[PDB]
Amino acid sequence: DPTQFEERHLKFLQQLGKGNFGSVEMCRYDPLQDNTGEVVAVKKLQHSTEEHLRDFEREIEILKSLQHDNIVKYKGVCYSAGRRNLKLIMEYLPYGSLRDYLQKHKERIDHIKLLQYTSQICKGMEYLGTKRYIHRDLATRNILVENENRVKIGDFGLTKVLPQDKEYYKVKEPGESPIFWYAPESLTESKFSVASDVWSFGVVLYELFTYIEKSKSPPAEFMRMIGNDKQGQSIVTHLIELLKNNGRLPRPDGCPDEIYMIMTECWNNNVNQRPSFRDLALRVDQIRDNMA
Ligand SMILES: COc1cc(-c2ccc(O)cc2)cc2cnc(N)nc12
Repeated sequence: DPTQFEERHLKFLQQLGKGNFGSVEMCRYDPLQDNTGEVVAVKKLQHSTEEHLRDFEREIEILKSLQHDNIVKYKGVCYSAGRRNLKLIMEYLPYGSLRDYLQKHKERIDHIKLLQYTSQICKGMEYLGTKRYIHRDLATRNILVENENRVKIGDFGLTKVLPQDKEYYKVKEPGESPIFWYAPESLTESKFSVASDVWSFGVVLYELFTYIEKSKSPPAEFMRMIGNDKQGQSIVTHLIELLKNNGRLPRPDGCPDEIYMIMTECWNNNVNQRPSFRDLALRVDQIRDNMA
């Protein structure tokens, strides 16, 4: 009953984001028309083709299956009559994306706080891995802020389920891809694994410690290293050669050595040498303990 939401009772309040092949809106589920209803986050498809609806239903089943303090909560689904368009209903995290939150407050969020968020992201990712899910799009823009003390992973739109007999998922015909967060084997062979999510986690750690300084973003820095003259497919070709030759994002200004060492270990060309999320959460919590 409460996981079944009638669309006619969903009142549009504001736009929240436009990520993959859809959009997220803040709505009030108000079946009493007195504006006393619950505020929820609603994901819908901008282009709801057969293929997109099929992938969106898998995203919904993925989100529904996850129950963790650092993963956005699934609330329900709204079904349309006839062609069966879908809306994913989720909890609304009022402080918005971690990217926007950090870009707004900057260094007013101290290192202790950044490491609390880092630990929460590792814990959400470690739990995701126990379900054999590969996020593929871990970035601060896809992490949401519930309050000053808690962040949660969102946007499971690129998430893949590992085959039963394989430790990677190969994407045959990729769509829009966040190449500046991709592990080298994801760029070269379109192979995604827990280890490529660890590589992305290293990029998220870099984002946090740059405080989202625009000129320091992973796309701005990698484009600077390959040359700003590179365009389209040439960007991927030169990025692969850069990573193969140990070109990496620089240490963020004022980043503690112990944190930078974690980033560089996540960015290992050798897939098997990257740390596990279980170990990362242990390591980050010890650093937090030493700082406290
Ligand atoms: C883009 O902003 C958001 C995205 C999601 C979300 C989560 C899981 C998922 O598979 C797809 C989308 C949820 C959101 C919740 N509260 C706010 N502020 N924003 C949100």
